Amino acid sequence: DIQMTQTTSSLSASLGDRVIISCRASQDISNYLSWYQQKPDGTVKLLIFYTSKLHSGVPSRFSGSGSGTDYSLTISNLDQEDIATYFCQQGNTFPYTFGGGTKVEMRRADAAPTVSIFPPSSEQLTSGGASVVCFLNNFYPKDINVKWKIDGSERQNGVLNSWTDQDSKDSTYSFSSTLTLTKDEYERHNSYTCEATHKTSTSPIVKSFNRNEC
Amino acid sequence: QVQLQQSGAELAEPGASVKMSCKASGYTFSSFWMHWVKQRPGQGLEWIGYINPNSGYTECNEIFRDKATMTADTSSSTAYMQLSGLTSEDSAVYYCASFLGRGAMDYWGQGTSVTVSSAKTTAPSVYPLAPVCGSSVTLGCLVKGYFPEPVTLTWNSGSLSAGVHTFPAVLQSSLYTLSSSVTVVASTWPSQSITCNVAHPASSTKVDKKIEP
Amino acid sequence: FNLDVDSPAEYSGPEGSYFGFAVDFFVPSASSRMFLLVGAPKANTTQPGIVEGGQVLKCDWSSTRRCQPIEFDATGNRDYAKDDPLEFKSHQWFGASVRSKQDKILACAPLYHWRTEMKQEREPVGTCFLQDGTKTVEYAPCRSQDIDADGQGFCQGGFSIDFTKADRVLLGGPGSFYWQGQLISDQVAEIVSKYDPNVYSIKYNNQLATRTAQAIFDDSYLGYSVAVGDFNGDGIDDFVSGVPRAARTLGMVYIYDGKNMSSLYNFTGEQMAAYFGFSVAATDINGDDYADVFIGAPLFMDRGSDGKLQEVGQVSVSLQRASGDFQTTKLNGFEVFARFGSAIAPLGDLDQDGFNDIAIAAPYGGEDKKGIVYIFNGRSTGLNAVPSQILEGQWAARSCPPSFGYSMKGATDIDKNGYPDLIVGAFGVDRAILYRARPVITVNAGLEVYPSILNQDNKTCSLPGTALKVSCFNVRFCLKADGKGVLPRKLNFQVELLLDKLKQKGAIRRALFLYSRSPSHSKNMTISRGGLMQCEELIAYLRDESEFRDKLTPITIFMEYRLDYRTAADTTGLQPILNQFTPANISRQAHILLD
Amino acid sequence: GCALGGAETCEDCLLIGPQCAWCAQENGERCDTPANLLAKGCQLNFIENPVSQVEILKNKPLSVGRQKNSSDIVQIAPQSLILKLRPGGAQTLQVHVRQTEDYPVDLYYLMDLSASMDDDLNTIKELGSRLSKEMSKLTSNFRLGFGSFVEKPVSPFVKTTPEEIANPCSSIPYFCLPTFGFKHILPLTNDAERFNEIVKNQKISANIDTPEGGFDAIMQAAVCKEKIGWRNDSLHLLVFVSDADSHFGMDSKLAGIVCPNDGLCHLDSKNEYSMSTVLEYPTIGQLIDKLVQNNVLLIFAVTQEQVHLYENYAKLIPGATVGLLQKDSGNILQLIISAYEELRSEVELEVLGDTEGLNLSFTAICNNGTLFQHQKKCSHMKVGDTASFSVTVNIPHCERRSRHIIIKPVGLGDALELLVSPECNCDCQKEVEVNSSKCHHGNGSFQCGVCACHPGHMGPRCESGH
Ligand SMILES: *[C@@H]1O[C@H](CO)[C@@H](O[C@@H]2O[C@H](CO)[C@@H](O[C@@H]3O[C@H](CO[C@H]4O[C@H](CO[C@H]5O[C@H](CO)[C@@H](O)[C@H](O)[C@@H]5O)[C@@H](O)[C@H](O[C@H]5O[C@H](CO)[C@@H](O)[C@H](O)[C@@H]5O)[C@@H]4O)[C@@H](O)[C@H](O)[C@@H]3O)[C@H](O)[C@H]2NC(C)=O)[C@H](O)[C@H]1NC(C)=O
Ligand SMILES: *[C@@H]1O[C@H](CO)[C@@H](O[C@@H]2O[C@H](CO)[C@@H](O[C@@H]3O[C@H](CO[C@H]4O[C@H](CO)[C@@H](O)[C@H](O)[C@@H]4O)[C@@H](O)[C@H](O[C@H]4O[C@H](CO)[C@@H](O)[C@H](O)[C@@H]4O)[C@@H]3O)[C@H](O)[C@H]2NC(C)=O)[C@H](O)[C@H]1NC(C)=O
Ligand SMILES: *[C@@H]1O[C@H](CO)[C@@H](O[C@@H]2O[C@H](CO)[C@@H](O[C@@H]3O[C@H](CO)[C@@H](O)[C@H](O)[C@@H]3O)[C@H](O)[C@H]2NC(C)=O)[C@H](O)[C@H]1NC(C)=O
Ligand SMILES: O=C(O)[C@H](c1ccccc1C1CC1)N1CC[C@@H](OCCCCc2ccc3c(n2)NCCC3)C1
Ligand SMILES: *[C@@H]1O[C@H](CO)[C@@H](O)[C@H](O)[C@H]1NC(C)=O
Ligand SMILES: [Ca+2]
Ligand SMILES: [Ca+2]
Ligand SMILES: [Ca+2]
Ligand SMILES: [Ca+2]
Ligand SMILES: [Ca+2]
Ligand SMILES: [Ca+2]
Ligand SMILES: [Mg+2]
Repeated sequence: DIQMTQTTSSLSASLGDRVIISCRASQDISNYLSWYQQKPDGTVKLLIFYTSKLHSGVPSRFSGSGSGTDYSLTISNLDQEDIATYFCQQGNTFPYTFGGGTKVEMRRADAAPTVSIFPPSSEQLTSGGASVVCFLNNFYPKDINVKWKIDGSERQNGVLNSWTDQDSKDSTYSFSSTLTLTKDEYERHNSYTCEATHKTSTSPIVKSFNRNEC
Repeated sequence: QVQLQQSGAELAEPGASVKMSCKASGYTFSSFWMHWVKQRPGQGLEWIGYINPNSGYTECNEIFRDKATMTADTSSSTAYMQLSGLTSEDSAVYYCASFLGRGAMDYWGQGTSVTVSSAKTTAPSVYPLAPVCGSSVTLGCLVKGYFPEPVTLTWNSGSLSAGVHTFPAVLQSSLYTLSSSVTVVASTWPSQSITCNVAHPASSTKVDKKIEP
Repeated sequence: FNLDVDSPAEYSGPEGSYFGFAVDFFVPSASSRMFLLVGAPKANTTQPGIVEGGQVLKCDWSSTRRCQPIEFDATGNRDYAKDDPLEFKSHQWFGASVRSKQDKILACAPLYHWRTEMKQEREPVGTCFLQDGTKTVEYAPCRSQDIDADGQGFCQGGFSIDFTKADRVLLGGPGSFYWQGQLISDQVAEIVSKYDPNVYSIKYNNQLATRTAQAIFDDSYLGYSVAVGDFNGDGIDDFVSGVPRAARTLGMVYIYDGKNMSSLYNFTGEQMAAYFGFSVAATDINGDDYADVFIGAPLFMDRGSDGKLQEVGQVSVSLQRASGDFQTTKLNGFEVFARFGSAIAPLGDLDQDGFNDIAIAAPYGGEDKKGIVYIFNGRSTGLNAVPSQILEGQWAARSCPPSFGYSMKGATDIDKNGYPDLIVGAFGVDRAILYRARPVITVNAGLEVYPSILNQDNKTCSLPGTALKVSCFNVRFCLKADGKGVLPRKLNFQVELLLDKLKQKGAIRRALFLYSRSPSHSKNMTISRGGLMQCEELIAYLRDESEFRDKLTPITIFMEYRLDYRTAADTTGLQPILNQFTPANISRQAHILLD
Repeated sequence: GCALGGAETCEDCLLIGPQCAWCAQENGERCDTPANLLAKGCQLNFIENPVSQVEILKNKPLSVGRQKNSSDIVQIAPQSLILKLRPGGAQTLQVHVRQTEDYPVDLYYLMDLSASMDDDLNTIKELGSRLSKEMSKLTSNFRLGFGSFVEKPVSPFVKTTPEEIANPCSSIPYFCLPTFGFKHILPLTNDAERFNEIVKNQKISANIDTPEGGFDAIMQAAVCKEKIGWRNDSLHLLVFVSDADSHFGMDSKLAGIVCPNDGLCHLDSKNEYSMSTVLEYPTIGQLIDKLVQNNVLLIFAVTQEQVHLYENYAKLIPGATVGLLQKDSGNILQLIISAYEELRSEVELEVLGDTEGLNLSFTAICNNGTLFQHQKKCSHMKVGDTASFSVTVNIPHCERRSRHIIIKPVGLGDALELLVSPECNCDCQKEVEVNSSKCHHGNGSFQCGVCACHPGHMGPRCESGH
């Protein structure tokens, strides 16, 4: 099978910028390469077929070029609604194969996350089990790491994380981390700390609470 | 005005089978091939194969030879795909796409999610999240241990939308968990009441959780 | 009867090109000049690498009868890859069918082959080109992804075509679905707006198409011929199509709803392999605003006076009725193996009498297979079963039969003289002929003989010179005429009267004219259109009883009136003609009184 | 009765009825039934009204028993007549037919060779010798030939790709020869082993669409007398072997072939039909014309799915019959013998030639005397039995030319030649006596007891000048 590879999985760009997305095939695919846009909500559109042919209904900003093994889509004058993921697809031979995709995100000034920690609710504790939730909201860029410290030690065991899509109004991301314990384990330790390391500050942003204290 | 409408989300136990539809409109369904694409959560696009709706002939990627069978009802302009011998690796969104020609697929359906688990329908536990005993304050809501997706969450019945971050659900011991934060001015809570409205339709669940301390 | 056959307009194309295989009129939407469209499907073109690609020629009228090709497509074959043609345009028969509606011209190549993108094939899906004005687009509705004989690979889309009054196309593809055949209908708006040359199979919204059916319907040839007309009274033209191999070679004609392609009506032939459905036409022939169906079965065999089967051809006439039924009548050919009914052309109202008319061709009749076209006039009861005119081809060929009449098109008043005119193609001699309809003069004639009863004994008149006492009576003949369309104000009539016309060779004629003393009296006359009843009286008498002993048979007074056609010409050179359906002779009779 | 308007001339009197008469001199109604003319006094010598008559020119008796000499065979009696027919009236010819005990037989095996007929080839490897062995019990002069057909080798009926043209079965895969219209492979011969040899060496072909081009081959086999080798004075059995329906007439229009079949022989140097890609398929009317003209008896040996269709075709084709053929031709021998045996137990009359415009009535007299039927055929007769027919002929009007007509049995060469020469004149019309004294000192000619006036004179004796 033909392997398609988009070397860059993600890139950033500001409105009006020219974005060039690259795609490479293991073998010569005789100019039978198409480009698709997928939006955050799963919508898929065809943009370009046969390397450089504009599909009906799609704007002239999109254009495609290439031959042999190397091909590239080009967005001129990036529009807000162009923030999406772009896949290439050879149609020269079966089975049809796609590239891994290239996400396009808006550029933004760096931003520090607002961090909030929450103790387990009284409701949850009645069932046994205790969840400590930490919200890190409205930060840029997207890369971020969270360390759950209990009593000076990282639990790094019963944690679940969830990320948001880039926000439409402002180009920040958000992050939810939840540490779940048994009510027995929860009630054996006292401090519960949520540590976030971000590019904007060399010193990790720390939020915590003591179960006993109030 | 080409449109492909696919059937709703499918839930099936391991080893079972599912069958999804893709109804075409805006073109002559018989004269064009229908393709099928698989996409796993957070992953890329995988090509299953195509069917010639007028002749029933099909070609598949070697992967999905035994797994998928494509059919087509020309009287209702509908293409079907059946997944059989379901595993967790079959859980994904499955797209139908009409064939443009020139090795390209010109119109795509919205996708049909398929989830394969042994879980049974379970109501969520809605837990309030208040800060520990300061110009702005952030409250939260933890929706833990429900099945299946989806759930709908709103703050004050949707009166608060800006400054709300609802997070995509995650799998937690074969059940789903979800959380949501809302941010308001510190001078407006607890002075005014903020409530988390959670609805799980698959269980007729409608919880309203206020946050007090 | 009023078509001018003495000096028609004759058009020729390149030898062997089948110039005249298809003909139509072109009436651009600017009230501009009018032209003839003539298909020459075997003509060589300048398309690189293409042999006998065919062409459609636009022919001027009254400007030295010149034709020039219409440039639908200057290009040769597109490549799928080096030395791997995507399509094959040679011998594609472009111009086998040509239809025009206002600015638009539609012409098809039913033998265009296409390779497909998956495999190296040569599938005769057929293609058409639609020229709306400045813009020209390809239209190959059978060049789909439904490959091979079981699909639309051998559809030969464009084998027959037509336009609806609401600017839909009707396309016949006799090869689809193992030769079940297929009808396809697309809005012209879709055909031009959805056109993308980068896409070989175009998705037209609102396309209407018949569907694949059970294998028992294979090899039926749906779409061999098509016509359009409303048959459920909803104002939307419906689709009529000949299916000549259907019903195990009896032949059938299907009518589908022009709104959803639902099946409305069916006709079925009566005889094995008569090729029932080779041609179809729809036109209101009896003036009730309900379209009537015409179906040609050119190979239909008749039983002769000796009981031997004889292939003469047969056309059926189905008068539509408000009740949804049809009132069918059959019309038989005249010459053996002439294939009466190969072509059926609505003429409009050829003679402008109130009822539309129709031409039916027998392309292999005549002397030395020259070909013959029969004109049938309509009337409130249906079609007049006796043809009022017979057009005869004038050329012979040394390879294939001339086939004069194989294609025809009427219902267009090209010379603006008030009457529709007729194009006749003769592809076997690379010829096409336009016949202009002459105008029709209707004449009202009255003949009065007074006294009706004649008494020999009663003598009140004196003979010429110095003679006396003859029994006399008065004969008064009157003439009035009018016409429609460009016509001369004054008409020169020649009238003749004959007394006692009953008595033939060698028999005494009892009545004689007073002055002439002969039983005949000629008279030139002159009357103007819409004028009054210009009359003239003269006096006749009887012979002496001694000269004839037949006093029993009545004495008929016969009147004839004809026209000299040269004197009534026009700037076009088009002499008018007398209405053939009103008799140009009238007779009264007097009686001898008996005692 | 016969007296009516006009009828003032002998010739004009004859036209109004066959039973009318004329008068002369004794004495304007001289035209009437002869009884009426006798009643009002017209002498017998005057009338001379013509009556239809038959002259026998050749009436050799029907041969009886096996004839060691071909020239002594006589299967239709009489062999030549002249018929002088008065218009309006009819004459009834008595025709007699007896089949000879040993009549030569020609059989042309015309076989569909498309891809579903390969099994059929395998089971007929020894049909030639099997068939000729059986036919030897029935005739001492059996000859058989072989021909094959598939389809016009043009688009859209065949694939036009290089691979498919070279081997239209390369897709299966299977070895097939390029598609071909009609191959005439072996003229009729006595040598049955030779027929076996070519059958064994035949290879199938293929094409796309179900209906095949046999009608092209049928037409060619019927008209190519010399190359096929039909001999005079023998049965001509054309055995059409196929498992499919047939293209006809303007089906070829799909392939751009729009010039009608011409009914002529077109076998090239390879003995292949050369106009296959040039001329339309035949029409039924065209096939009837040439099958009758060449005295060919067509036998549709076709499969169950096609039998009803070909029976309907056979209804229109004189002498044609249908046999139900197995999927492998396993029973083709029995089909042939049955058709031949049926043909040898029948006698059907035919009337060829200048016949348009005549009225013809047929009464068949089978079993010598007992049976009278209003048909032109006698069935269930033993070879040697005689079938007689009353052929009534009427000419509705007068005519100048005579008519050359042939009355013969279907399939057999013995023919009754018939000349029909209508009589519309009266013997008295050739003694004009111009400028006669009778018609007022030469103002008219005295023809048949009446005055025919000169121009410028009117009256019964031309006594008034105009
Ligand atoms: C494919 O398209 C077809 C046409 O659109 C469609 O046929 C239509 O079907 C619907 C529902 O099945 C019918 O609506 C129903 O009508 C009946 C009674 O209808 C009667 O009255 C109407 C009104 O008459 C006015 O319009 C006509 C124009 O047609 C004028 O001439 C007339 O003077 C009036 O102004 C009339 O049209 C109907 O006439 C149809 O039927 C009669 C009887 O069969 C025929 O004699 C006639 O030729 C014509 O075909 C009829 O007299 C009512 O009881 C229902 O409640 C409903 O309103 C449409 O009338 C009908 N239209 C047609 C047949 O033209 C097919 O159903 C569709 N098929 C598919 C698969 O999509
Ligand atoms: C004018 O003449 C034409 C030609 O004969 C007629 O058109 C045919 O009409 C018949 C009757 O409607 C059609 O036959 C029908 O086909 C339907 C489609 O079958 C689908 O499903 C089968 C399942 O295998 C497939 O094989 C097939 O390809 C399709 O995918 C059937 O569903 C119908 O069955 C129904 O009716 C029969 C009647 O006996 C019942 O027994 C069944 O139980 C069921 O209720 C039916 O068989 C046929 O396809 C048409 N052919 C064409 C070429 O159009 C017109 O109807 C006729 N019109 C008028 C006004 O006379
Ligand atoms: C259009 O131009 C083509 C040439 O580009 C003409 O075809 C050529 O001329 C004749 C066809 O009439 C062919 O010659 C003939 O060949 C056959 C078979 O070899 C032979 O039997 C004849 O005796 C004669 O020699 C020639 O091969 C052909 N070449 C092709 C088709 O490539 C064609 O006639 C022109 N048509 C018109 C309408 O002008
Ligand atoms: O005689 C020949 O030479 C070939 C032949 C015979 C035997 C073996 C191989 C061949 C050829 C390929 C090598 N025959 C001629 C016609 C073809 O058979 C026509 C099947 C139609 C049934 C059908 C099937 C499916 C559909 C439909 N009809 N109609 C709606 C669409 C779907 C094969
Ligand atoms: C019989 O054959 C001879 C030559 O073999 C030929 O001249 C003659 O025409 C044939 N018979 C008839 C009736 O034509
Ligand atoms: Ca309608
Ligand atoms: Ca009407
Ligand atoms: Ca008229
Ligand atoms: Ca005119
Ligand atoms: Ca077989
Ligand atoms: Ca065939
Ligand atoms: Mg076959």
